[PDB]
Amino acid sequence: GSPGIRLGSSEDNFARFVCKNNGVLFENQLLQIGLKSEFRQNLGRMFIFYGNKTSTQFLNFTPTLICADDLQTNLNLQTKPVDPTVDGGAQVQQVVNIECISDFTEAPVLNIQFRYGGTFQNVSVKLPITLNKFFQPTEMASQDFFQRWKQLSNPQQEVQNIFKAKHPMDTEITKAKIIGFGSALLEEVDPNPANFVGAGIIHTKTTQIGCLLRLEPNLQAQMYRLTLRTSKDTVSQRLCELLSEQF
Amino acid sequence: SFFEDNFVP
Repeated sequence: GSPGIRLGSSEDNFARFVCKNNGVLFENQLLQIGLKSEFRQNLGRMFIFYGNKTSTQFLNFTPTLICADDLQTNLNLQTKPVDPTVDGGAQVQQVVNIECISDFTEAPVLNIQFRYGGTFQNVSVKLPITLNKFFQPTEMASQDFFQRWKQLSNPQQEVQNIFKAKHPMDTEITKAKIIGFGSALLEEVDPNPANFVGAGIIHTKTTQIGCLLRLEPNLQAQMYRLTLRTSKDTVSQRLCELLSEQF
Repeated sequence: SFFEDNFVP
């Protein structure tokens, strides 16, 4: 969160990669950075595609991943060097292996440096590696769900956000958003068929966080009430912020 | 089912 117009900034399309893994993360007039990713347990693999849109080669093409001081102890990224020479119109691929150590909020920074026509081209963009990517969806009957829902003791483990919808409140879109977010989508848990209930486990090296959630649309008001309940306060916080921005 | 309360009044 920064002050000032978010256009041509480091996170123009970051939000579009929270509930889906593929797409074009950034594109200026020389380069297009695409993404393809997959996650399992507390791990993942992200493919980064660098497309040269010009008629000439990029030289000394050097992409670097940067994780803030805290992020680093919570997220582990490993990758191999990319050939510093990218022909015009060509695409070069970089594989990033991901390991989530513990829950985190911050996002890694992708820095790209390269020479074009003899000039220094420098690009920075936030990498859409978010906490919900390490979700293991967990289907369960309504009875099980409520049993688990009422085991919350810590009031801090319950985060509720009442917000204005930033998008049309389409049902099918909303469904896809929740499924894409990562938890399982449980049917017939909330008696009101217009609401959505979710449940899943967030996987990290050191701890497994059980998470429950409830999304309540109010069509006339054009508002939502999202309710998160997990076994870890910081997890409940981060997932609520992430999901809130999607609707 | 039964959440304690409901957003939509």
